[PDB]
Amino acid sequence: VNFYDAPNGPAVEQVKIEDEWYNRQRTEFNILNKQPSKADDVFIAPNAVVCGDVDLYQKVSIFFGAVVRGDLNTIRIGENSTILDKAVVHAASTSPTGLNAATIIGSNVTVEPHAVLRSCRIGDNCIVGARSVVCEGAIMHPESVLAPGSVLAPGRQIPSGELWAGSPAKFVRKLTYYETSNVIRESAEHYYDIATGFRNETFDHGSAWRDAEAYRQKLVDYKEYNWVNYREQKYVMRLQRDAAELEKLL
Amino acid sequence: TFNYVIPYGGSSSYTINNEPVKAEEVTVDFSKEPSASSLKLADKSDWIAYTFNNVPLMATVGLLAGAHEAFLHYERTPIYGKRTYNIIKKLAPIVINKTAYATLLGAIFCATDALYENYSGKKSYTSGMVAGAATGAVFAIGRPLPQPLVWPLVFAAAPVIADLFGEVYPESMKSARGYGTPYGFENLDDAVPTRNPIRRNPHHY
Amino acid sequence: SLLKNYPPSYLYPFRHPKPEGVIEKVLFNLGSLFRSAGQGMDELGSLMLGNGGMQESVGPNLAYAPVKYNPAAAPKAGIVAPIPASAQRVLGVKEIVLPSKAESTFIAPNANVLGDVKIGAKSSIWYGAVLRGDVNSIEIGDNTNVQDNVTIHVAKHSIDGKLRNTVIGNNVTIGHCATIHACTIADNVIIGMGATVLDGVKVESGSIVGAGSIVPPNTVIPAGQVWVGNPAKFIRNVLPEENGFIASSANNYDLLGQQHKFENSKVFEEMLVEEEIAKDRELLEDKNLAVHQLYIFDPQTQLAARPR
Amino acid sequence: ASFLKTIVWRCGFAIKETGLALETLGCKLQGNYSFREKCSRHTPLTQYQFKAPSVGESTFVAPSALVSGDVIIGEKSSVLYNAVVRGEFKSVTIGEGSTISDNAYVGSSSEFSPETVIGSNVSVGSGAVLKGCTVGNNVLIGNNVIISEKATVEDNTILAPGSYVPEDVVVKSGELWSGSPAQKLRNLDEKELALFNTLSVGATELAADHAVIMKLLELKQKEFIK
Amino acid sequence: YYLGAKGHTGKASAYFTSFLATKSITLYHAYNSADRLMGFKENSREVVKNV
Amino acid sequence: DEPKHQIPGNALDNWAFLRTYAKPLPDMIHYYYYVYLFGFFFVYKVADFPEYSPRVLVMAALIGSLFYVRRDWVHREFKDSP
Amino acid sequence: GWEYAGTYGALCGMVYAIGSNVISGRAWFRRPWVHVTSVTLSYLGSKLLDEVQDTYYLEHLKRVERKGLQVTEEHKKLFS
Ligand SMILES: CCCCCCCCCCCCCCCCCC(=O)OC[C@H](COP(=O)([O-])OCC(O)COP(=O)([O-])OC[C@@H](COC(=O)CCCCCCCCCCCCCCCCC)OC(=O)CCCCCCCCCCCCCCCCC)OC(=O)CCCCCCCCCCCCCCCCC
Ligand SMILES: CCCCCCCCCCCCCCCCCC(=O)OC[C@H](COP(=O)([O-])OCC(O)COP(=O)([O-])OC[C@@H](COC(=O)CCCCCCCCCCCCCCCCC)OC(=O)CCCCCCCCCCCCCCCCC)OC(=O)CCCCCCCCCCCCCCCCC
Ligand SMILES: CCCCCCCCCCCCCCCCCC(=O)OC[C@H](COP(=O)([O-])OCC(O)COP(=O)([O-])OC[C@@H](COC(=O)CCCCCCCCCCCCCCCCC)OC(=O)CCCCCCCCCCCCCCCCC)OC(=O)CCCCCCCCCCCCCCCCC
Ligand SMILES: CCCCCCCCCCCCCCCCCC(=O)O[C@@H](COC(=O)CCCCCCCCCCCCCCC)COP(=O)(O)OCC[N+](C)(C)C
Ligand SMILES: CCCCCCCCCCCCCCCCCCCC(=O)O[C@H](COC(=O)CCCCCCCCCCCCCC)COP(=O)(O)OCCN
Repeated sequence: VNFYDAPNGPAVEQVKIEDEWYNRQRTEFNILNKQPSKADDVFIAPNAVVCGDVDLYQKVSIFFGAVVRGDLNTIRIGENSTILDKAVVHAASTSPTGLNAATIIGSNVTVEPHAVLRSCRIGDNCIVGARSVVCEGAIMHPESVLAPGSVLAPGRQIPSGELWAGSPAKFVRKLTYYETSNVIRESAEHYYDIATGFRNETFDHGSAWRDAEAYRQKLVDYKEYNWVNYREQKYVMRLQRDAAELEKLL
Repeated sequence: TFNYVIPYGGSSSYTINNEPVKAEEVTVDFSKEPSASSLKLADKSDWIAYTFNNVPLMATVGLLAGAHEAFLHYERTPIYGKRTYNIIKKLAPIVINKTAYATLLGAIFCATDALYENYSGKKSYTSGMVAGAATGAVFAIGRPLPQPLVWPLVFAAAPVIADLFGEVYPESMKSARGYGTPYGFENLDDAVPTRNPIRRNPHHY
Repeated sequence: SLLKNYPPSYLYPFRHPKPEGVIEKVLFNLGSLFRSAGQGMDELGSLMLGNGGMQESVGPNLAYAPVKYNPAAAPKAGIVAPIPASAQRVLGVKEIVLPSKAESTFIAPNANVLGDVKIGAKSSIWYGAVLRGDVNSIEIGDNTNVQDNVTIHVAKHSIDGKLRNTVIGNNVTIGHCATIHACTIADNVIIGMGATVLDGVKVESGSIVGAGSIVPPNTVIPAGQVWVGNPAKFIRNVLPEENGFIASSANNYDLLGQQHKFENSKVFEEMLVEEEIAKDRELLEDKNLAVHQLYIFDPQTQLAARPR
Repeated sequence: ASFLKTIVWRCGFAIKETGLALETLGCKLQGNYSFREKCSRHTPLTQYQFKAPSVGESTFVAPSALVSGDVIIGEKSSVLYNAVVRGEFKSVTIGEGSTISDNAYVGSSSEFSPETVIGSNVSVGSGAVLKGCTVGNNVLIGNNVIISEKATVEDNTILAPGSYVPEDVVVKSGELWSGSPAQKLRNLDEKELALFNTLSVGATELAADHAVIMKLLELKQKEFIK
Repeated sequence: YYLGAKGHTGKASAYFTSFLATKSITLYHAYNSADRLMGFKENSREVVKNV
Repeated sequence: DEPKHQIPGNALDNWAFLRTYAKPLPDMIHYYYYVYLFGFFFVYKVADFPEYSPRVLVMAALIGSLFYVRRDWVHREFKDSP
Repeated sequence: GWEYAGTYGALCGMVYAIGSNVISGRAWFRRPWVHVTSVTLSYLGSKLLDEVQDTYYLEHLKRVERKGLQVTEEHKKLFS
């Protein structure tokens, strides 16, 4: 329930989901000791959720509904790589192959909507199609494309310059020089332009806080608002927990 | 001119001359004249005397180079370990040979320069080129194939650079002033100075 | 803590206490003027911006959200609750079905859990998961993980009497982006990421449904078998160690849900205070600062603990 | 022209930005820091510049759903929870009685995407990805169906769940298609042909119930705010 | 006040800065006036005002 | 596969040549101390040097540059031997 | 001195605002208040720099006239 060794301390007040009267979901938030890192030009949609040890490089775009959970292990998304709508990127604690279980995404990688990536190595200039599942330990080498509705089984490899399709994904054709050189990069650049557009009409603190401030001001006016020194309470709770842990016999 | 019809530039009459006019009414000089020691060292009349006056520079440079190398060796030798060999017996040949070979090269250079100037009877670029060529030839006696060509060329080129930028350059631009009126053009209406600017005193360090 | 003279702005960063000095009162009044002028300028800009004006509002909490109660079809999984009287004289609904969850359950704020949904203890509904029990009940057992962007759907039983409720057993893992319509899942089953389980499908205990596999309707996946494919077909039997993996995945996601529930459940004032804790942790990383000579600071909350 | 509209948008946006900054400065002077709250800034009907979602009176758009850009939704249509309808780059049209189900993406946001058109009585399954395609009247799309750009689905057709439609592939009328490369399985029998309108009207009834409940949620929020 | 509020001590920083700058500029003015009295600087107004 | 430059020498022989640079490294203060001291005294003595012809100065600079040994060269080739 | 100093200063204030937005990843139109502030301060600073240059030009003219440089009335007109 309460993690007393949490980096910022125990939680003085925890509120239940039933008691919430508005949506408080944060697009970037810290899971215990793991902190997501982002560049200046990284676009995270309001719907999107990014938590854990996720490192977002420059020109990374996280579109609406995408969930990038970096709780079990590290996720790295390379430069100008776009995670499109409702696409989940997650990392496993360990990989079946025995290699590193981090989810590393290279540069100019487009993950199409509803595609699931878990503990995979995605090389530079790659496209993962819509509803394509890349399982743990699967490695896509650079300049390779996975067609929509295809599954890369755990510990499998897609060679460079190749298009792969099917539920047991198989070789279809060799990607042409024009494709690998231009179009794969161009798709990521297009989605960067779209995300740049979305960033340009975003206010730093959009006027949704006013509604909650109205409730807080009403509580202040009726004298129910309470001022709590959370820092001191965290210190006191940790002290009490240590004393109790010393006292216990079993 | 800035047109395609008549030649650019201009011409000055050779018959017509313009009377010199002083850059300023009173001239104050902060540049000191050459010392008697400089004229003594520059004198190439007696080639032996000229050589012996100018070699201390070469011997000094060879001594610094040998000292640099000898210290690089000395720094490496371990004080904690007692050494069977004598360090100075190892290090003295370095410094002595560097100094001797530097002095020999400088001696060839100065002697050939003075001998050529005496025989030619004129001060010219060619004396420096020939002295440098001889010095570079002595540098590359037993050296592999590119070096018989490159060292005479480099050692000859060095006095050309020294003559071009040490003697010709200063003498070419003595007249140019930078204040008052341009040296060629005094007819133009520019502020005329009573006295030349003194930006610094004669140095004494 | 060691000191009690900390500035009130430092102790209450979320909201500074009522101004007491004259200068503070003047600053408060000037802030009021600035706030009103800024709102006026905001509305003037919104006029030029066109239809919508780029207005923003707080969103409803859909993790614990009701559905219309049917007098004919009584609730099966969720509880039924009355609604406020004023909403009664506006909307006219007498009662509304609400989801039923245990205290240990973690539901993400993003997730939409609606109506006839019963969720057991230590189960987790993750981000983007939509659980609609509007027409029929949804039951989820203990230590069951509905992962990100999973859609669980139900239908009406109809004349045949075919059961169109969704019953998910204990220790069941539903992979990310999987779609589960009115099917039955037994205990200790992994549903792969992207897998589609249609109507009438009974998946027996100990089985694994592969990633991106569509199991055809009215298909029984027997116990201890792995089924993959667009027309999902049997490939191999579950290895004895893979069973221990199934349990390990369930338990690992239980711990994960506890952590995520702990992070999300903090109130705003505590979150802002924790942001300041992280910030002055970063500022205090330099150990040659003058204040470090003065005191040793508590690690979790950078407050002076003891003098140095 | 378009340039005039761009200039008007930039001027209005600058004014609104400065107003919000001044309001934040006033809050800082007062000592209130509620503006620093990181809450869900998601809007169900977002606009990109002057392109805003046109919406019918009887339509139901879920609060968690995102209808973005210029998307024209006809009357008695429903975009359900966590459904993403993107029409910024190219517009998206949805006909009367059509339903977009939960966790479904319909968009025309690729560079070369055609304008997405969805006809009347078209139900998109939960999880289906539709990109730059034309869907005709009375079409049932499966749960997890992928339909690629420039692909055409003719009237009175059902796409089985999990089917992927390659581009420039026409799905003909009165047919059932399935498979990762979509191929015709069987001709639709008469009962399924009649089932389309019943499915659509049931979806509309369900949407009306959900709209009533959503209004209830809004009144509860209003009680706190005011 | 502006700089001190960033450190949660606005009032004290404001008073200290005011005192500091006022003292410095007052000493500068007094030095100028003393030079004017000594005759080093222009003093026509001073000689008229205090004969 | 691409056309590549031919590398003269064997891999292990070249690596052995490169490994002769891995020797005990003195700290640079020892050289710097002596250079600073003798340089200060040298600058004091230079003001008393006779004025030399520019040609001789340039030749002396050339000889010094040719005679200068890089510190790495002594490092690789140093032997603690007679 | 320069007769185009203020116009240059205003344009350079625009340069400051737009460059600061671009370096930080923001678009040129973001943070509008920075534009007005940058323009006004840059215009004032460019003007002030011009008067400072003119003043020290005149001080140099006075010094050289004291020293003995026979500057004419027209040359005195060159230095405003
Ligand atoms: C007991 C103590 C031990 C020291 C004993 C002496 C103690 C000092 C006493 C007095 C010191 C004051 C005077 C000494 C010289 C001043 C230098 C100094 O003190 O700096 C601190 C220096 C250490 O500083 P550092 O930062 O640690 O080292 C930097 C280097 O990177 C170091 O790293 P690195 O060694 O690994 O790299 C060296 C690098 C560093 O680079 C340099 O050395 C720069 C030197 C360039 C010339 C310097 C300016 C010359 C102007 C001289 C002015 C007087 C004449 C005026 C007219 C001349 C017109 C030019 O150069 C090279 O790579 C090797 C080539 C060396 C010359 C390069 C030019 C070649 C031109 C020849 C062309 C022919 C080739 C043609 C064929 C080519 C085929 C393609 O200490 C010394 O080196 C002093 C050693 C004394 C030996 C000098 C021997 C001759 C001295 C007079 C001749 C002048 C020429 C200069 C030769 C090189 C001198 C470095
Ligand atoms: C060229 C050749 C070279 C030769 C020599 C060159 C010379 C070298 C030197 C030259 C150097 C130039 C380059 C450096 C430029 C300086 C950097 C810079 O641009 O500012 C940096 C700095 C960076 O801001 P930041 O990026 O947001 O980061 C600070 C953080 O917020 C940090 O937050 P914080 O906690 O630190 O917050 C403190 C600060 C920072 O807070 C903020 O900055 C937030 C924004 C402030 C509130 C928004 C300002 C409201 C007015 C802005 C007007 C924009 C119009 C555009 C849209 C039109 C709307 C109808 O708050 C302040 O703004 C303090 C100033 C108090 C004034 C506040 C506004 C008073 C109400 C308006 C007064 C008059 C209204 C009349 C009309 C109003 C409507 C037009 O900008 C400011 O601090 C702005 C201060 C002044 C605000 C604008 C007020 C202008 C007056 C309204 C316009 C009336 C016409 C103007 C003429 C008449 C004047 C009265
Ligand atoms: C009043 C009503 C308003 C009317 C308007 C009137 C206003 C007057 C003018 C105001 C307009 C705003 C000025 C623009 C500010 C930002 C410019 C910028 O960021 O550059 C790139 C920026 C676009 O870059 P980006 O894609 O947005 O990403 C940039 C990221 O930050 C970093 O991206 P990255 O990390 O990938 O870097 C890759 C980089 C590759 O890496 C490099 O190549 C670096 C090379 C070093 C610099 C280049 C050296 C050569 C530059 C020559 C100058 C170009 C003009 C040539 C004419 C000859 C002039 C003598 O490639 C580039 O960045 C672009 C290459 C070409 C641009 C180089 C020119 C920039 C010069 C310096 C900019 C000014 C910054 C001021 C800072 C303000 C405070 C922070 O602007 C452009 O679209 C093209 C450059 C436009 C040049 C105009 C700037 C004036 C400089 C001329 C000097 C004359 C004196 C100034 C007088 C100005 C008039 C008063
Ligand atoms: C318009 C003229 C009158 C202006 C009224 C101010 C006169 C008061 C006397 C001067 C006091 C200092 C002036 C304020 C400047 C900066 C003060 C400041 O930093 O503002 C805030 C925080 O900093 C900011 O928000 C930045 C504000 C920047 C300046 C914006 C105001 C611009 C006009 C004020 C100065 C105009 C000239 C003042 C008179 C010459 C201070 O935070 P707190 O220390 O917590 O005090 C607030 C008290 N309480 C929370 C308890 C209610
Ligand atoms: C940067 C210049 C360095 C020279 C580079 C040349 C190529 C380097 C090869 C090394 C060869 C040694 C240098 C010899 C160059 C001198 C040219 C030879 C011409 C020549 O012999 O005439 C002498 C005068 O020229 C002279 O000695 C003075 C001429 C100045 C040299 C040319 C200057 C421009 C060259 C720039 C080319 C491009 C720069 C890239 C390096 C004799 O004259 P005299 O008075 O003795 O009469 C004789 C009465 N006994």
